[PDB]
Amino acid sequence: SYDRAITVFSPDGHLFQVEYAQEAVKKGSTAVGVRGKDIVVLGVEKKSVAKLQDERTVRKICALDDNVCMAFAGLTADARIVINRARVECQSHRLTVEDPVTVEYITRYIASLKQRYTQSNGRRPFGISALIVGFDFDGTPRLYQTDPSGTYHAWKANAIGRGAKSVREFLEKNYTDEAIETDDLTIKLVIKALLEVVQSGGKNIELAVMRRDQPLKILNPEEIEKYVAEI
Amino acid sequence: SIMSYNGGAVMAMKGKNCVAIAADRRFGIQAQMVTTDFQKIFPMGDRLYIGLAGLATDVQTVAQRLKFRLNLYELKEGRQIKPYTLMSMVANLLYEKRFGPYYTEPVIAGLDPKTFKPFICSLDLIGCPMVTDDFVVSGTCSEQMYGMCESLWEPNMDPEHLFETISQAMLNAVDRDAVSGMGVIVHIIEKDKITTRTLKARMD
Amino acid sequence: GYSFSLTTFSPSGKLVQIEYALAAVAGGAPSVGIKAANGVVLATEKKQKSILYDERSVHKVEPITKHIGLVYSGMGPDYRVLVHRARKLAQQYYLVYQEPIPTAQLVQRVASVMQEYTQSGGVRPFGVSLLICGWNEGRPYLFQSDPSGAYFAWKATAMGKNYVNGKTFLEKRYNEDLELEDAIHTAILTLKESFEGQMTEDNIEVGICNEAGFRRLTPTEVKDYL
Amino acid sequence: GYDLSASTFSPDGRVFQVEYAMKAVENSSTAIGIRCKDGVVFGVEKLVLSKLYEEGSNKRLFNVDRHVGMAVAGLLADARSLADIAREEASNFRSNFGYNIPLKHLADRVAMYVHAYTLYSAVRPFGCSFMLGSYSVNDGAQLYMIDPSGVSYGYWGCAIGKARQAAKTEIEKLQMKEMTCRDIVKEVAKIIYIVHDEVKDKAFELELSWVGEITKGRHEIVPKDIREEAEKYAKESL
Amino acid sequence: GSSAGFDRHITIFSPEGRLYQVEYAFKAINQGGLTSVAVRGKDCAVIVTQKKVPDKLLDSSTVTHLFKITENIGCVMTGMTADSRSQVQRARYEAANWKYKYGYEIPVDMLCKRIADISQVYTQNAEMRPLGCCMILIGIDEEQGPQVYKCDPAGYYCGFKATAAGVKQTESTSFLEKKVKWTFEQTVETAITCLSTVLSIDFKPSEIEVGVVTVENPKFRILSEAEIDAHLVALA
Amino acid sequence: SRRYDSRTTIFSPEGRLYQVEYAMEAIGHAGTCLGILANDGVLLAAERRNIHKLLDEVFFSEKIYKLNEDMACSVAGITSDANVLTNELRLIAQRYLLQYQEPIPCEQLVTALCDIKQAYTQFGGKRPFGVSLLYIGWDKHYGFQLYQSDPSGNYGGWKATCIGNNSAAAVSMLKQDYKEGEMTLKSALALAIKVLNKTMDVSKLSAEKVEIATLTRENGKTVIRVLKQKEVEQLIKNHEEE
Amino acid sequence: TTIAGLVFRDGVILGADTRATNDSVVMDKNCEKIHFIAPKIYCCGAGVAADAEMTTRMAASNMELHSLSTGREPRVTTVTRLLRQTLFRYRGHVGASLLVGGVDFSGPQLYSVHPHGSYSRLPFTALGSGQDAALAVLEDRFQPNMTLEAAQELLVEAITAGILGDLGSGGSVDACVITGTGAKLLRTLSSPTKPTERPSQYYFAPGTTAVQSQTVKPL
Amino acid sequence: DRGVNTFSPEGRLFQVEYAIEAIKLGSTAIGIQTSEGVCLAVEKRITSPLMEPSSIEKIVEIDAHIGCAMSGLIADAKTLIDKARVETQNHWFTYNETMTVESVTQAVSNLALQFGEAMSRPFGVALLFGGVDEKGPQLFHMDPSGTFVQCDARAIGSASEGAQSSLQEVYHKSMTLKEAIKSSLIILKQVMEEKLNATNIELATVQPGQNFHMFTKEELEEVIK
Amino acid sequence: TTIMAVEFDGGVVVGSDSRVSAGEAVVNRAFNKLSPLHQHIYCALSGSAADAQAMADMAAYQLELHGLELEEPPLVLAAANVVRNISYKYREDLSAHLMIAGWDRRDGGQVYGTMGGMLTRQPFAIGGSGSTYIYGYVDAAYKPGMSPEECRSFTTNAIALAMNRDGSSGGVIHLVTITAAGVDYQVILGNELPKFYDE
Ligand SMILES: *[B]([O])([O])[C]([C][C]([C])[C])[N]C(=O)C1=[C]N([C]2[C][C][C][C][C]2)N=N1
Repeated sequence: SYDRAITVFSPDGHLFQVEYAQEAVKKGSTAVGVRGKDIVVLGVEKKSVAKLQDERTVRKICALDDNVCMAFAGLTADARIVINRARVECQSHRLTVEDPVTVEYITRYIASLKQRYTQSNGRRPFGISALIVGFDFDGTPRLYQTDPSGTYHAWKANAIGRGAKSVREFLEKNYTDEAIETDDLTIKLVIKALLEVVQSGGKNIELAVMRRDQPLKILNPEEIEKYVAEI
Repeated sequence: SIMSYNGGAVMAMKGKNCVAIAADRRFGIQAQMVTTDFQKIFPMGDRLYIGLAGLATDVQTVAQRLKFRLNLYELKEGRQIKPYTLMSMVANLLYEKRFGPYYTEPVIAGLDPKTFKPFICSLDLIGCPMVTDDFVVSGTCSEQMYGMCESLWEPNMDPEHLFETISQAMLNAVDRDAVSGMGVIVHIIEKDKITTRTLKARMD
Repeated sequence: GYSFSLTTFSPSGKLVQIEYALAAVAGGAPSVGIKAANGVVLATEKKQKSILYDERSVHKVEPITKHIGLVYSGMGPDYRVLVHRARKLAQQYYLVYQEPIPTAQLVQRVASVMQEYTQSGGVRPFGVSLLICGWNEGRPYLFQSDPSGAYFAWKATAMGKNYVNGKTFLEKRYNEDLELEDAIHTAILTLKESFEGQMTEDNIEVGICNEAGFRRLTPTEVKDYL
Repeated sequence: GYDLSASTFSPDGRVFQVEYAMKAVENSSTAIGIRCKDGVVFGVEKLVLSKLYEEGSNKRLFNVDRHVGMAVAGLLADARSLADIAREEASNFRSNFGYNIPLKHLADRVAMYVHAYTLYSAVRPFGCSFMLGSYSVNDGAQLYMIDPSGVSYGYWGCAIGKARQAAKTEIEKLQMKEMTCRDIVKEVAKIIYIVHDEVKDKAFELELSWVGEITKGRHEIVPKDIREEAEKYAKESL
Repeated sequence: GSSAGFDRHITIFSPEGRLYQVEYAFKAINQGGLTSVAVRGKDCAVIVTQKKVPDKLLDSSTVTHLFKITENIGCVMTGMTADSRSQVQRARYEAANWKYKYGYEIPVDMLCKRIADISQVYTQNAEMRPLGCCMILIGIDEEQGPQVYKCDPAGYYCGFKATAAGVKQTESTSFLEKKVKWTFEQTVETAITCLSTVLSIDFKPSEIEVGVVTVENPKFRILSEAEIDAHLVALA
Repeated sequence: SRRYDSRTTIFSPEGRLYQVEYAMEAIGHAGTCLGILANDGVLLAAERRNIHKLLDEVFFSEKIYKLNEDMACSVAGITSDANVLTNELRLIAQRYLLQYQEPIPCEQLVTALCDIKQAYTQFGGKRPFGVSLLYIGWDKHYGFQLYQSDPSGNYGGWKATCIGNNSAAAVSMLKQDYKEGEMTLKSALALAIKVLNKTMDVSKLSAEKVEIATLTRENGKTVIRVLKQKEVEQLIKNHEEE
Repeated sequence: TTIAGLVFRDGVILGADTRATNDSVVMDKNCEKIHFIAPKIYCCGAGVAADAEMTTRMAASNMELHSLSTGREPRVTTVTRLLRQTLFRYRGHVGASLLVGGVDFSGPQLYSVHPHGSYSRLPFTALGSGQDAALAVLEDRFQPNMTLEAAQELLVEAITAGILGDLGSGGSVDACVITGTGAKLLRTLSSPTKPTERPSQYYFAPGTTAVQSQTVKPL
Repeated sequence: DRGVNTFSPEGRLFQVEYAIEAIKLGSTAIGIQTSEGVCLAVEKRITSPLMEPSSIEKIVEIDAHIGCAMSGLIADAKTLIDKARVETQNHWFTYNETMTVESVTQAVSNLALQFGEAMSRPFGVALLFGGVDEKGPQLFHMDPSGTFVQCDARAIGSASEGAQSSLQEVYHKSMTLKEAIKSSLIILKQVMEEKLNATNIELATVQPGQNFHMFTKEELEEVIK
Repeated sequence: TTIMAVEFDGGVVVGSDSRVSAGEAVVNRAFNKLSPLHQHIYCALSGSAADAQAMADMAAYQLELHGLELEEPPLVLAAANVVRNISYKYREDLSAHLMIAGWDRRDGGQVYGTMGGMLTRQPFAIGGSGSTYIYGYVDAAYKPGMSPEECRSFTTNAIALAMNRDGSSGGVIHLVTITAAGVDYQVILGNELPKFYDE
């Protein structure tokens, strides 16, 4: 059994492997989340828009349960592993607590798993960052963000992946209450933010909105085109 | 006994360049009949069938695990299994559970994939083979089946005569058995075709 | 033991340890395999360092079963490991299916073991290439299994010292209608092209595979062919 | 670097790690063993590195069994571990076969245990050398020495430590074969006083132990009064 | 002579396809400075080895390179002493086990093969080095007669008519090469002569060790100082 | 121990996995593998590397392996590594059938194998498998499908794709010749030949240098067959006239 | 089951009946009970039929490996040691009662091996439910160093006694003659019993059997 | 390259020394223990304006009578925090009583050096344990080396050197909780890069008779004036 | 089964019956219950045939290895200890009493009873089902200072008396005399056994 310590402290007090995992997240596709009144907006750069590709097979936005969705950035293979670990956690929680998990509860589990891979022998840290959204049992909107180190925070609006800083810098000046007033207004803030880094913004951007007691309702090419048209 | 909990009877007969396999269709728990179309004979190749009698749960489990093993074998070897090789495969599977056995006595019937020579055999619950030249029986009414087969079976029977023989053997044998019956299914395996017939039987 | 791999991928996409294992095979004693119409012949050069060695104490051509024979080129002690493992694999197969393992099935299992040593922790790959022959369902087989775990079916082939010339010689001499006796003659001739000085019946080993089974040719028999 | 691991042979066929462990033994103080007609006598020049230490501290003479004594040189912690291994081996033999383990067999077992730490990178070679002395009516007097590589031999006289060469010359002058334990004790004391350095390693304590006909086959520390005569005699000699 | 990475430190293949660590193990056999010679007769096998004991305080009887594996199998070790002892201990165990599970005494060639197979594992696994020794085995086989086998650090083993190991191995091989191309007294004399000629030394009874096995007396036997002297006087 | 550890599963300074990238380099030089999806089936066309005259033919194929009753795959990269993964795929499919008594859906099989590949790149200290695969299959949920997965553990569905030698050039040709939803097996076979002719550098395409397998539905059952020399030879003839 | 063996002047003769029964009903009228272990070593099995079959197959396999490595002919003593060490391990649960016979370098050897792992080397033995009857024939007429034909007749009479006296035995007598030169497996050496000729008979015509459904599938 | 349990020439474990370096990059946390109780104040150090301040938890409850402030790698602290919570509840179950501050700190400290090649490295965090038991208000401090000690006043984190100086110049044995709460906030504001409001800091107290109490926004504003 | 061993000045005499039984049937009427563990060390078997055979083989193996390691002939006490160890460790599973007798250069002729894991050295020992009927006989007939011939005669008589009375004993009498000179085997057939009151 491979028991070599992979993640260790560096002279300046940094965890080299964790910083290298963060570098991998930077090369990942841009993802943007924005909190709304009674719906959460998630925008991911589709990038790979080949004409010989079966689009449905490579979705970045996924469902963790019936009430929680999530987007990721970085190593896509690492992401698929974490998503499936969380799915099992949600099932376990419904069979021992007789109630669906809250947004923070699944974020905590995911963040805790990421932290465990930075202090375990024989393994490298996960090379991804995630944006978790949804609504709690009552009906309040949430937006969390976990990173490779295992730390997570709640946000009003956030971006991850390539050129995350640029989308984050632009998000401060464009996030307000009027902007997230109506459901169709929550889709406007996201797209603009994505447009600051996404090449040929239009058919290179995937979309998804999580409403109240409503399933993963992915938007469609023409649906998104409407907003793009007006803009 | 555990072998009479669900009932059932299976028999295989050798003919001239052909084989026949038959079984009852009753699925019941003790005295109560549940269904009258329970499957006991499973295909294990183009001209190779296996009949399982005994505990219903083990009948399904053995058939499924055997299918799992045979499928992997066919992919790896790139060929159809020989009747005799399947018998060994089944014996190995049953012997693994020497102390905590599957309660089923399988009956194999088929023609070799290259020479089309008829083959029949019967194994016990532990996995001991009994390759014969005439017939093999298994189930709650084995004594009745032996009687019918011993006096009716003839060498070198053609497909039509073989069908009549195995049909009469099973019908009269299951009629003297309380937990076996509710219909009889018969498979006549020839080199060029497989014929499946359901017989008109008593439903009491 | 070490739990990490010793064979890894280099920048250009190669696995140098496997390539180095192939260099050990290439510097080994020459081995030839020829598939005839009714049998297979395995011939190898077995030149001892001196006359002090007892020729009939160790063999290079080994039976795996009654219908399967083996020969190698490369590291002798590594070859012993595989021979023992091949015999074990053949017996396991026989215990389950009650029939002699088909040559192709045995080669696949032996190649799988060799593949394991190119990825498993703390070990180097085997430094040997194998030539496997057999007779299944009224038909002869000839396979080659190398250090990486890859295996090929051949009509005729050569390994070890000067194998490239041996293969070219075989291409201009081998025909599909060849018979075992004729195959044995051209097999010895192939070894003669790369041989040093004086091929006797004590410095070469020959194995044959037909319907009767696989057997190592006796020195008396080899003398007659020479 | 060909000398970083015990599982690495150097180009000229040497295991440098095992040789580095032997250097540690050569830095230690001298211990000698003499086999006579009646038994075996052990003598150690135990250096007193501080006045704060009690007399008898850090002893280098052990009892590994009722009839077996052990004299060590080198890393004391490594040596103590080896003494425990030997004790367990003797006890195990008594349980399995019902009688006192023969010295030669005990020396073989311990040596192979020592040899096991010279083949891998996972462990390092022991940094000590030791002698095994014993006496029984059946076997007579026996004296074996095992070094860090695991090689063990029987001796008539042996010395280990820094002044092993100078001590050996002194031991060769004696005719121990026809001598008895009583007269050999004084000689052992004498040799240790001769090989002891004064300029360096000032202040030492003499440790003596023996096993033979005089102790009825029981290995024990030489009686104080008998050690007094030896110490007296050795002081006058040099 | 090309090298790459850690090929001179662990048992991994070098660019040429060589195992440097195994080659270094062969050089470790010569570190002891001794030479051994084994000769097979018509109905006997003889092993002779150099016996150097210049320490003087050493108990001569405990200094030996001849070992009894079983009642009918003897052997001579050459190379690192501690490595040799463990190999001898392993061989004794292998023989005892074979007898226990198969009901008969292990054939000399089977024992040599078993030891060679254990040695092979060290050349393929990186965590442990090969033993720096060489083992020569002798014994009488019911049908084949007298056997002489030898296995080395590489895991290679073979049967011989006559063989040698150690410092003067090459010259012993040459000397015996001509002779081979014999009664008990002739086989013994041949072995002693080879050793004496390649070492340029007029041997004395306590300077050599002799082990034998014959068809008449299969039990492995060590000659005494008086028995060796008789042969030494007949050679002179 | 630490001195010899090659550290195969660690991040490099720029967040890259060297072993995975080096394994991708090996796959790029291997034989060309192309997959095309049509309306009435799927096909696999792979260039053969074993072309020596003294080689014998006695297997189903060389690079095309049947996985179960409704699925086949093609490999590119280390041959012996592919044998390990192909055997694992067969077991995964049989285990699913034992549990649900139904054939495993195509995408589920690919995902299970990708999980094993991902695991090698994260822990264990072993070198990754140097294989890239193309899957063709039919299931009751999505009908005819085509998938491609690589050493990193990533996979994707495609209408037409290519892996191995000159796959980048093969993909370019496919983009300008593949008609979404207007392709047929006969029309897909011609495109395969066309693409294969360009990527390969040996003038005469040759029937002996390639292997083609098709997957179709016949009378409620999946049929997978490797085209024979005659059929392949005829296809090459068509291209000449084309 | 009646199995028996004797050592004669030049070798070993093994014998068995051919009846296999399920409780009190005859399942197989021609079960082969003498099994090949090696070219010059055979085994007769009594007791639990699946245990005998598996045990002898495992032994033959291990003995073949052994002979491939050593390059020599297997000894009868090795077969007895492998078998008895396996049976003792299972503490009698593997119900294999065997008669092991063979010829090796040391001459002909006969052993009986029992389910718990005990064994005995003897010049004649019998096992199975008909063992007392066969043993009575041997005790009454065995002599040492018999000729091949006298030993064949004696073993046949011993198996025949079990066939006629024990309800668990029947069918034919099979024999295995092993010598230094050859092995003669005489499956069906004697056929002392046979079904009666049968006076009348029964006949079923064309559509005597009423059929409900029918599917034909062509191959 | 060395192993994780390698000693340096000056007698120190490299990894433990590097873990202490990580504590210096963390937010400043202040602990003050007086006769009326213990107060814990930690700088939230919010990186961006879009980040929710409430999601940042540097001060947590271990049990009703024990509070805990963390500094350094926050993700590593969670493992220790949960361990501490489990320890006290296990203690309650077994002995039907509350665990003392010292005992809890001792139990958490015993997990610091448990790493090798199971943790593969030491924790990169420093902890401040404040609570009340039979000995009254108690403040303990634990670092990555597994060393824990009782303290009257202690600062950990990025500006711990500056905070300590102020602390030792303004701390006395008679000072009440109100003074401690005010004093600790005064020092926090002085070493904080950003402006000290009621949303960018965390404060909690534990007094005899009262449970662990995290000050609310309103309560901070009142005290902040 | 009836086994007996007697110590004499310079060696031991060990003997037994030859009957193997399965209920009322005699499965082997000429079985050899005297088994050599080493050149001068023997053991008599009683109880379960499988257990005794397995134990004897395990011990012979352990003693053989031990002898080659120590470079000398094993002591009789060592052989008894090895047998005692195995017998005590597996007392719950084994049903066999392995009586040990032999000669060594240190203690001469020694007889050890090791039934159930308990080791006891005696001048003479008797075991097996048939030994119960000869207790009175051996207690009244045994005399110290008996010669090997007398010991052989004493052993033959006792075994013969037990064979006549005990249903589980019978057949022939196996006899072995062990000394420094070696092992001497002897078989007293049915028609040559001592005769006593029979009708
Ligand atoms: B004696 O009666 O104690 C005798 C001594 C043995 C040979 C060491 N034992 C037996 O008679 C005896 C018989 N059996 C088995 C009975 C069932 C068939 C196999 C033999 N076990 N011990």
